[PDB]
Amino acid sequence: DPLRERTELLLADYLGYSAREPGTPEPAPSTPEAAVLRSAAARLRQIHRSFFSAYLGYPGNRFELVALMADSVLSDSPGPTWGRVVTLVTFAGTLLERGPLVTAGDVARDSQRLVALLSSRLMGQHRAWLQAQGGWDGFSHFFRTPFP
Amino acid sequence: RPEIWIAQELRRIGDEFNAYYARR
Repeated sequence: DPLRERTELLLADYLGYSAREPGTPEPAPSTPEAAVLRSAAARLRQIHRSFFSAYLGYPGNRFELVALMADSVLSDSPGPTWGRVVTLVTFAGTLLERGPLVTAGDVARDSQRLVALLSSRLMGQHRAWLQAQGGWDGFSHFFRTPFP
Repeated sequence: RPEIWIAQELRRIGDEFNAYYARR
């Protein structure tokens, strides 16, 4: 599915960025939605710095953790929203980050596994919901909403 | 089962974040 492939590219872009070697140049966003997701994720982490900073050097099983929560976070009432989608994806990205302050092959496979997991959850039970929102263009429009 | 609690916070965080953009 083109919608599946577009979804997989978005998650690969963001999680790949999250997993990258510390101190290397930031890869340019591959699509508009990739740039929006990166910006939204950054704002979310700023707002909830203490919550996300706590998982930043997460030494445990990264895939297991996200796999245990992916369905409820997306599904549970009120239901799926773009806010939830960004939050779950941002959380997954946080688990993958490394760097000098944090430390104070494996990452590659984990990011691949998370791309596959999250794509499947989105294209699985919430596919209809995603299409009704206008797909990833809807996503981009949603978070570009002008502010006061 | 710690996943149940973290999922809870991720859910709250996401719903709040969504509300900032919902509509405006």
